[PDB]
Amino acid sequence: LGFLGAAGSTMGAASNTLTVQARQLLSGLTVWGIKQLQTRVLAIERYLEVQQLLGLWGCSGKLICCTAVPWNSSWSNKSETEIWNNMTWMQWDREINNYTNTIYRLLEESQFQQEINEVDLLALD
Amino acid sequence: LGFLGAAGSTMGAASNTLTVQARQLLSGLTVWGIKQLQTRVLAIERYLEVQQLLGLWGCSGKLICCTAVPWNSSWSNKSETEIWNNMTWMQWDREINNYTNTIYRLLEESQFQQEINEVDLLALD
Amino acid sequence: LGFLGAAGSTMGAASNTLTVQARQLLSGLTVWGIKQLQTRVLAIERYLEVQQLLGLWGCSGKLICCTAVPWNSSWSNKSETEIWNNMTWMQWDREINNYTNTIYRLLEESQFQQEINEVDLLALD
Amino acid sequence: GNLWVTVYYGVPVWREAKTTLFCASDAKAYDREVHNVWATHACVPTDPNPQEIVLENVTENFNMWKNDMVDQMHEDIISLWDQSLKPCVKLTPLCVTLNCTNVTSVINEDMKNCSFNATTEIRDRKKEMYALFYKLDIVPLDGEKSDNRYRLINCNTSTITQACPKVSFDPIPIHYCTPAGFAILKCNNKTFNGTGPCNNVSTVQCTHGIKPVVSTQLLLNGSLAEEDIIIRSENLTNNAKTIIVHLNESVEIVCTRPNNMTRKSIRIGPGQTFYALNDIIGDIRQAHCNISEEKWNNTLHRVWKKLVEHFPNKTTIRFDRHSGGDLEITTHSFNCGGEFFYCNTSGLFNITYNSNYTYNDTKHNGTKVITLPCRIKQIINMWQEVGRAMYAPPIAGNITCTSNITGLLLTRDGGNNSTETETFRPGGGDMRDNWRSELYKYKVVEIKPLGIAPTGCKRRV
Amino acid sequence: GNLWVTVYYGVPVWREAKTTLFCASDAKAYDREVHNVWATHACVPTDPNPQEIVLENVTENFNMWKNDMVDQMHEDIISLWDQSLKPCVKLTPLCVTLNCTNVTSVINEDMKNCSFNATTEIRDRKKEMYALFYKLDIVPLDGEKSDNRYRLINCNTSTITQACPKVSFDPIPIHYCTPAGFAILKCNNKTFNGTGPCNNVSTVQCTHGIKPVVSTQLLLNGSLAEEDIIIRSENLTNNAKTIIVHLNESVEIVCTRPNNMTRKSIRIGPGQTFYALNDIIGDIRQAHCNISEEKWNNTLHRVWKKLVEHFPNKTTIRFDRHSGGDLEITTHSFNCGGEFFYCNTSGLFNITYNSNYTYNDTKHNGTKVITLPCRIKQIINMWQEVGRAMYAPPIAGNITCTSNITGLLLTRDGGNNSTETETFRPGGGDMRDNWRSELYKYKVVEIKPLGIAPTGCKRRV
Amino acid sequence: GNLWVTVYYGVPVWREAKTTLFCASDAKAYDREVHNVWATHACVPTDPNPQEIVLENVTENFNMWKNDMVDQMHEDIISLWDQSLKPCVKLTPLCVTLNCTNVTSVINEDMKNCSFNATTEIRDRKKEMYALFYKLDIVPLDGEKSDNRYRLINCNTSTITQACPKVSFDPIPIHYCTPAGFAILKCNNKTFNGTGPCNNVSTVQCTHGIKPVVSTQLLLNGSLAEEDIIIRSENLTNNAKTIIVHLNESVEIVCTRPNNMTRKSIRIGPGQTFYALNDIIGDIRQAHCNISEEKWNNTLHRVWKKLVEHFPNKTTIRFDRHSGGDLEITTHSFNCGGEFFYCNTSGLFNITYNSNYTYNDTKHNGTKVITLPCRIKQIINMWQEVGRAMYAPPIAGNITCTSNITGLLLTRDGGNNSTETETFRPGGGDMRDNWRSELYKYKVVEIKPLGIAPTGCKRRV
Ligand SMILES: *[C@@H]1O[C@H](CO)[C@@H](O[C@@H]2O[C@H](CO)[C@@H](O[C@@H]3O[C@H](CO[C@H]4O[C@H](CO)[C@@H](O)[C@H](O)[C@@H]4O)[C@@H](O)[C@H](O[C@H]4O[C@H](CO)[C@@H](O)[C@H](O)[C@@H]4O[C@H]4O[C@H](CO)[C@@H](O)[C@H](O)[C@@H]4O)[C@@H]3O)[C@H](O)[C@H]2NC(C)=O)[C@H](O)[C@H]1NC(C)=O
Ligand SMILES: *[C@@H]1O[C@H](CO)[C@@H](O[C@@H]2O[C@H](CO)[C@@H](O[C@@H]3O[C@H](CO[C@H]4O[C@H](CO)[C@@H](O)[C@H](O)[C@@H]4O)[C@@H](O)[C@H](O[C@H]4O[C@H](CO)[C@@H](O)[C@H](O)[C@@H]4O[C@H]4O[C@H](CO)[C@@H](O)[C@H](O)[C@@H]4O)[C@@H]3O)[C@H](O)[C@H]2NC(C)=O)[C@H](O)[C@H]1NC(C)=O
Ligand SMILES: *[C@@H]1O[C@H](CO)[C@@H](O[C@@H]2O[C@H](CO)[C@@H](O[C@@H]3O[C@H](CO[C@H]4O[C@H](CO)[C@@H](O)[C@H](O)[C@@H]4O)[C@@H](O)[C@H](O[C@H]4O[C@H](CO)[C@@H](O)[C@H](O)[C@@H]4O[C@H]4O[C@H](CO)[C@@H](O)[C@H](O)[C@@H]4O)[C@@H]3O)[C@H](O)[C@H]2NC(C)=O)[C@H](O)[C@H]1NC(C)=O
Ligand SMILES: *[C@@H]1O[C@H](CO)[C@@H](O[C@@H]2O[C@H](CO)[C@@H](O[C@@H]3O[C@H](CO)[C@@H](O)[C@H](O)[C@@H]3O)[C@H](O)[C@H]2NC(C)=O)[C@H](O)[C@H]1NC(C)=O
Ligand SMILES: *[C@@H]1O[C@H](CO)[C@@H](O)[C@H](O)[C@H]1NC(C)=O
Ligand SMILES: *[C@@H]1O[C@H](CO)[C@@H](O)[C@H](O)[C@H]1NC(C)=O
Repeated sequence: LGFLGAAGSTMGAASNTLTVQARQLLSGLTVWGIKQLQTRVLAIERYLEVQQLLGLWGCSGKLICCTAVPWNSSWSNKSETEIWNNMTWMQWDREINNYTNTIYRLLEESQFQQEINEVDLLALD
Repeated sequence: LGFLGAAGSTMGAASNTLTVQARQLLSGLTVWGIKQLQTRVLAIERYLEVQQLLGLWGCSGKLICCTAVPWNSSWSNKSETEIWNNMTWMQWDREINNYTNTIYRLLEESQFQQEINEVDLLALD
Repeated sequence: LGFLGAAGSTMGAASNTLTVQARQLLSGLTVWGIKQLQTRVLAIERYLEVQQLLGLWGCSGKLICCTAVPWNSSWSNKSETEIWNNMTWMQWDREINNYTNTIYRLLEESQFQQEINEVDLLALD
Repeated sequence: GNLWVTVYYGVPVWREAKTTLFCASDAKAYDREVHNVWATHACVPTDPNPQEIVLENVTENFNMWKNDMVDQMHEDIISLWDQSLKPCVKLTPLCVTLNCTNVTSVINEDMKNCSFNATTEIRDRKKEMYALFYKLDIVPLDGEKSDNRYRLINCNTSTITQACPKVSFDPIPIHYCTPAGFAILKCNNKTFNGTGPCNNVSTVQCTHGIKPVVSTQLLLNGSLAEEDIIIRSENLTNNAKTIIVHLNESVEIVCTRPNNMTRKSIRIGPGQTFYALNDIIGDIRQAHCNISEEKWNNTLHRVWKKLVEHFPNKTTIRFDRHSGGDLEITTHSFNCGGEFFYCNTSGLFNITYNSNYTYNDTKHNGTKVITLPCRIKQIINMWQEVGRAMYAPPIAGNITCTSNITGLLLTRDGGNNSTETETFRPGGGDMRDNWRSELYKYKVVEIKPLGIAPTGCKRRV
Repeated sequence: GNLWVTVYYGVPVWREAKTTLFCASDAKAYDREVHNVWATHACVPTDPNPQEIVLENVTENFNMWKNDMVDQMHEDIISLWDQSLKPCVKLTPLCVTLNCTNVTSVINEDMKNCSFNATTEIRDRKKEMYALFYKLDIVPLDGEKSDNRYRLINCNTSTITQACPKVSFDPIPIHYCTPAGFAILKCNNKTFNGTGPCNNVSTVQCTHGIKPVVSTQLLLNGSLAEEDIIIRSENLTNNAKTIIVHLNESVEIVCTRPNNMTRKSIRIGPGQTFYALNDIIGDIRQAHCNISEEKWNNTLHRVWKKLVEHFPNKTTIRFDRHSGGDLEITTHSFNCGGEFFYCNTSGLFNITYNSNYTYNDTKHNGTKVITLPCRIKQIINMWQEVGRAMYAPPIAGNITCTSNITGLLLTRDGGNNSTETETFRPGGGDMRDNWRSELYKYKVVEIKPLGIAPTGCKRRV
Repeated sequence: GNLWVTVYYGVPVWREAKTTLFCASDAKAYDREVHNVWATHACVPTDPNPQEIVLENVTENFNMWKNDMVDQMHEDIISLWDQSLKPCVKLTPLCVTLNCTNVTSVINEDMKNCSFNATTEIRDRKKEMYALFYKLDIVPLDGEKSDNRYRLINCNTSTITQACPKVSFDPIPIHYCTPAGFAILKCNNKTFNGTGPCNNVSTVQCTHGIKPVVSTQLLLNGSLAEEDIIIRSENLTNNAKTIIVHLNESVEIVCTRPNNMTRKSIRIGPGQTFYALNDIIGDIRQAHCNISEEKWNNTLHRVWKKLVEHFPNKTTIRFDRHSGGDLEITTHSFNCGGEFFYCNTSGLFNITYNSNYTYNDTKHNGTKVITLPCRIKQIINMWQEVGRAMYAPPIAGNITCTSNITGLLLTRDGGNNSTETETFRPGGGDMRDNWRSELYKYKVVEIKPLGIAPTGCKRRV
């Protein structure tokens, strides 16, 4: 399809193309060089920010990474089928915009506790 | 040996030194600062490009990473011993230059299908 | 606590907060733009350097990563409890400053040999 | 029944953005042709076989009047103008007393033969040179006597830097490209009126190569419409907003300067020399533009029909001339062949349309044209915030250009109560509106590849 | 018993650093108020609700005299000064013979009425204009005759660029912020003397918004102390080091120019015009500053007590005036309301204190003030390495400012043997010391998140 | 039998590259010694104990005539020249009528005593100053009378910016360093002729510190050869290509200006002053260079033998002088001690060699030298695309330099049929060839660490 070609598609179909959008996230006299240079390092900063956020969740180097954080029903009481069959990514972004930071913190504390207790258990053995 | 010291060596000996070449891939008035700045962010862009290509293949954080893609005999009908014993990396680059993009796509679709069906199977359990 | 809030704390308590210090490592007319641009790409270079050093040790994407390198008693004859209970990170940095490069090389050769013999054993199967 | 948080990378969502873009000139523009004002070598080569990816089942809200790309383009054009005017020779020594007289042939009544003392290569002797200067560029000294003593117009406000002898004003397409992590959304809706929803929106990497044509009251060499005339305004009931009429059939306008003029180099100082007009070979004819009467009748009839659709209960709609002010706003100002033209538009916008006449089909053919007179300046001061004007170089031979008017920068008059009449006059406000005639479909969107989705997959311990 | 190497990321350790910092102006400074010297639009907005994180159980070694932030601030101020003086009009044509005479009222004895020939908008006729110039800005030609012929002071050393007509000298807070991977350590020890250990040190992202006040012999609008007077010196037994006395109670100083002065525009060339003084309306009174006698007595008594504590066995301590030199160092030089003031400080530093008198409590109230006379220059040449001076714009109306002296830039005299006497005179050396009065607690530290720790955890094969 | 795709990182392969490099000056060059043209403070410090890694069992194809490093070095030198000539005083007011007469002692016949009116610190009175100017820098006015009125040579083409009084022309080594992801390949083959295969190639991070010596027809202070004379040409059968002869034994050349000359400051305007020649103390001797006759005989004999090897069937080979043109190409142009020298080379390249004489061994010793006369200019205009010339500062005392000629920029004559004769004349074309005498072994290579290799290892599910 191409870049952003599944934006209007459903969730399940848009999950099938994810690498072509991850491609664009990096891509790649005295004033215009400054402007191009600034916007390139800006895009590099966003890519490093997203990669760091992925790394802090234990999902580095992966596109779809599962997490042992339970899904709170207060975030969304909708069951799986209407999320994954007749819904787009934008509408889900709109509904779960208010709970993004809480989900992010739950992921980071889950990954950090997993690392800490893995260290604690593996030192016993 | 040092950087590029196994360029004229065989494949098996050049596989034994790989970290000293991965070192150099990052390394690290108004006009010369601009030039140094531009070439530094250029090298950073190449390093991020290669790291992203490694991450899309499921080989992030590794130097030698195996892949379940079968080796097509149309790419090279040579068996393993003359590849790995009396051949250099440059001559292999010359022979397999025409099939680089196809191999890259086969790796990316293999990794993506592995992630997708891992998600499909782990959701069943 | 916040950034650097466990600097004066003990080793065990400072190991419990590590993500808030990993946050700050990335963060994010013609002369001041040059200065901000240069210091941003400098910080990006340090972050990429530390991430590359983590990747060469087989610890990419992790905050606390164990390593099969034995702890030489010549580096520190102190046993575990006075390291982890009444000691700070700075005092440990001061005592183990002389053996940093040797430890780094031991980690890199350990990871490289692990990759090489993993390749050797998995090719047999 | 249990569910777990799942992370997705490469998620196709976006929000609004105000990121800095980078230019991209065409590859054919790099075939030498150096030293043009809009030719920027710092622009990257245009991407070959560019892609536009149609996004189905999605609707996006656009707004031309809140776009940041127009402001970025205006600032970029201003600083490019500054960079092009920076290097070459300034005419500060040319600010001297000029002894001006009539130009020998009938009287031209547009140029004056002015003699002045200019320093030679040594700054101790001065030679009495002469040149032909337009009357719009020379202000008489004092103002109470016929002493035939004049001076340059901006000898008391700012400095003049004469345009370098090789420079050219030919516009080239400029493809504004968005960085990584950002995309450009283009509204393919052919009926789209400049703002609101758009049900057919496609993602692109770069724009369509917008030509930076500088013009007032008219849109030259712009993209055409697709279905019908599209009237665009931020707020129609507000009379301060400028209506940008978008035509669907561009009208050919041919402009010319039939006079043949000679160029002579004059030394104004040590290491400083500029080119000036010397003589007029042949007869004297006033420069003018020709627009077909029937095609303009078609355009005015269609524009009046659309303005009747947008303004109900108004019995009469009058198209009159501009109100008043300086020559740069009262006349159609453009550049043909390196020469700046200021053309009177009183003959174009002069009509009264009422709803009670059918006005036929404006048929019965004809080759009659509208000869709108034009004047030529050389001291050009556009985008006055820069503080530096120009002395445009003289051009030998005639100049003849053929352009297309593809839009009108109309402007409604002030509040004259509900008298069932509104008079629309030509505008000529800020130049940003001109770029807004081209960036009416492009918006910049900021990609978020990180997404959260519940799935019954649990990560192992 | 077996142990293994373990890697930790995010380790809270740091070393010394010399990284380049970036400025951050306040968000309220972006409410237009453009074209101020210290108003830098390239500065990022100040971070809202800024955090300072207290680090317990840790001690850090600070050194104000080896800090690189002071040097960076000095260089940044110098290049900002250059950038602000770059664009507007230079007064190179103003370097001409001036026919100067006395100013009509009593004689002012500080300004002269100078007439000069200035070129009009055309550089072939010259008009005889006149202006009032301070006697500190005009040097007489030759020097052996009363020909009443003068010239500007720096017509033979460098060039003058007159300050642009809108420019302002009002200081604004500047928050120096450190990049990612680096932090700023602030010493919260209230007794801290500028160097050595600090047991209460906190980590911060940005500084406290240091105002870049330019002053000599005195510290204007600076941060106060907390407990007592803090005397700071790199090496007290060395007489070349400048003592930076830090007061705990700032003293109000009110400075004024009661003369009402008129501003007139004078054309010096084509496109070049500058504002100059024209007339003095009303009576003539000398500009002066007022400092309360009792508060200054309190400050001098406390300073002498601290200097007695730091210098034992010295029976007498004398505060005398400056030794000598140019007016920029011998007088308190500052800027009030866009006008540069140079104030004689002989009345302030004039006392002899001995250890054998109690000196009472300096009580018995009183409204008596110290009227220190002041002079005004317009040709300002500070930080002489830049090579460009200023012509400060004239200000109509009176000017009246009220500031706080929060510190003294004292300087001990040369070696006069062990005669049990040391005379402390006001200083006025390099301006970097002024910034060192504010960056006495901030150091830049370089974060190492990579740490090694032994743990009995072994990675699997 | 089954095989799988395996990914390798850090693969030692490379391709061609055209990346931008960055300079690196030596650490000893940072011991003050500021304000030299080639001293760039923006250059990073030279890497201590630099490594060169020998790559065995590999052969690489080099081409000196298609290298991009030479073009980058030429552009960098040009813009460094522009930056060094930018700040200080221009001599535009010096473009005035000069009353020139003979210089009192015998007649020098190379300098003229020229008096001129220069404005004082006030631009209303002019003082009659005088200076000694070289006859190559003054063109006579008109050209049909002996009026003794002259002017500066480029008073009618461009502007002159006189070299700043502290500036120095001493070359320093410059280590061109390649970025991360790229390397430099150096061909260690001692026989290597500039292009083609190289079986001993090593990878390096930075170059060998190439001195940017500006010279025509000769190579001064360059790297020597190792085995024999190496003749390098893009295409020998083409007569337009310049042969770069590379000597293996450098020949000492001692150049001097025995005249003792005085320096006097002259004020040309307000804030503008330049240094000029005043008087000649002692006797008058023409500046000249000395080259040993026997060593030059050795060099010419070896060069003729190599040219006979490269050009078979040619009976006679003649070394004659340059054809003609301006003085900058017809003479050996260099810079000794801050003074620009233009030396006639007719005495050097004057010989005819035939294949039928053994020509002995050019033995029998001797101290005889070749006294080639030289002239000195001050208005220096090299790399004419910059548009700015120089006025080189006068140097008091004698100047004496001792350099090494390590190569010749030979150039074959035009097509004179197959007459068994070819005349080789000294060249002096573009300066890029000089840098190509040093970057004859360095190429820039682009590292690809990603490699694909089949191995029987299968990744687990
Ligand atoms: C809206 O769009 C229209 C349609 O494109 C446009 O009209 C055209 O404008 C261009 C640009 O001004 C006109 O082209 C000029 O025409 C003449 C001669 O060119 C003719 O002959 C050549 C040779 O085959 C053809 O390629 C060409 O199509 C024409 O038939 C000249 O005035 C111009 O050439 C000079 O200027 C160029 C700068 O772009 C230089 O690159 C070129 O080398 C020439 O400069 C040299 O010659 C000059 C004297 O000849 C000399 O003074 C210079 O120093 C230098 O030596 C240019 O090619 C074209 O004819 C117009 N087309 C029509 C049908 O009229 C409108 O201008 C545009 N409107 C706006 C407002 O932008
Ligand atoms: C140490 O710190 C002290 C305490 O802050 C400081 O004293 C104060 O200095 C400021 C800055 O010079 C003084 O403010 C000036 O005051 C007058 C008039 O302002 C009064 O009225 C307004 C209106 O309500 C009040 O907001 C204000 O507080 C005052 O009561 C003017 O001279 C100044 O205004 C002009 O300058 C500003 C530049 O910062 C412009 O933004 C402003 O628009 C004004 O410019 C316009 O007007 C001018 C004529 O009026 C005209 O010439 C201009 O072209 C333009 O049109 C300014 O507000 C304040 O009064 C001082 N406070 C006291 C108690 O004396 C010290 O200066 C400081 N010391 C050092 C060394 O830094
Ligand atoms: C090819 O390579 C050769 C070999 O290196 C080179 O010849 C040498 O050139 C240099 C550079 O011009 C010559 O050095 C100059 O020599 C004199 C005096 O220096 C002598 O004494 C000092 C003191 O011990 C010794 O270190 C030195 O070796 C000499 O014996 C002066 O003319 C020069 O010094 C001034 O210029 C320097 C600029 O580089 C300044 O750094 C230095 O401070 C001096 O400036 C000061 O003094 C000046 C008056 O003295 C005054 O005018 C200035 O304003 C300022 O106050 C410089 O050291 C060296 O002698 C040459 N060697 C021989 C054997 O002849 C060729 O030049 C080179 N060829 C090309 C084409 O590049
Ligand atoms: C929604 O917008 C898209 C994107 O603009 C439209 O698709 C485009 O349709 C045009 C014709 O309307 C295509 O151009 C021409 O099409 C045919 C072949 O399809 C042929 O005559 C020409 O070769 C030319 O390509 C165009 O290719 C196509 N795609 C793009 C990326 O522009 C689409 O029609 C719109 N849908 C509506 C208005 O319902
Ligand atoms: C849009 O939705 C329709 C069903 O309404 C579906 O058939 C079609 O595939 C969707 N388009 C995309 C691009 O997903
Ligand atoms: C080059 O090849 C030879 C055998 O021909 C081998 O002994 C030698 O080790 C090789 N050199 C390198 C650097 O691999």
